[PDB]
Amino acid sequence: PFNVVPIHNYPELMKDTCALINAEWPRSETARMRSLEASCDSLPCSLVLTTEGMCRVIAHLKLSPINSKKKACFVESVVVDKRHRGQGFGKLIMKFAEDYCRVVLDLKTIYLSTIDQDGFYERIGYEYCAPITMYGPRHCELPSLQNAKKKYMKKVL
Ligand SMILES: CC(=O)SCCNC(=O)CCNC(=O)[C@H](O)C(C)(C)COP(=O)(O)OP(=O)(O)OC[C@H]1O[C@@H](n2cnc3c(N)ncnc32)[C@H](O)[C@@H]1OP(=O)(O)O
Repeated sequence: PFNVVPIHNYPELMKDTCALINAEWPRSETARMRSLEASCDSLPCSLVLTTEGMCRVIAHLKLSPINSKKKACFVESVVVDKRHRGQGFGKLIMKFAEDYCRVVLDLKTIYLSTIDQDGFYERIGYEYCAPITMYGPRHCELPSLQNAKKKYMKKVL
């Protein structure tokens, strides 16, 4: 009754997926579209949880490459539709992503950073780890986007 699919195989879901993400972290629709359009059959890849008929996008996560780690990825923008939270759908899509990374992508580790929901990831098997940057040296983070509450976690697949 539910499916998890890469967004690039079902672009008709992109508009609903943008609204899902933007309802949580407000950005332009175009900015979210650029991210969804980057999804491909390696990395990065956006996965969406939907109903059987694909008439509602229940959840979304994005898997991003890590410049210094060819056998790992970073998961970000994990969001479940506000109508359907607390019902196991976040757990569902995260477990699917882990199988997907291990089996389809042959990856060994998933990393993430969070500010307030490390208790969610701890419950589903993630562990705190040392800091790690998604980008390589050819990237400068805007200082206004740094936050002291950022905690890092990983799960060995
Ligand atoms: C890397 C990043 O993207 S961090 C930002 C994470 N995303 C967000 O904050 C966006 C808004 N929030 C959401 O979309 C959702 O609430 C999520 C993704 C945080 C969790 O999805 P949900 O569907 O609501 O959680 P889910 O039903 O699957 O519950 C998983 C378990 O973790 C627990 N749990 C859920 N959220 C939290 C939390 N914030 N803190 C501690 N424990 C939690 C639940 O009790 C549940 O326990 P159980 O396995 O024993 O039944």
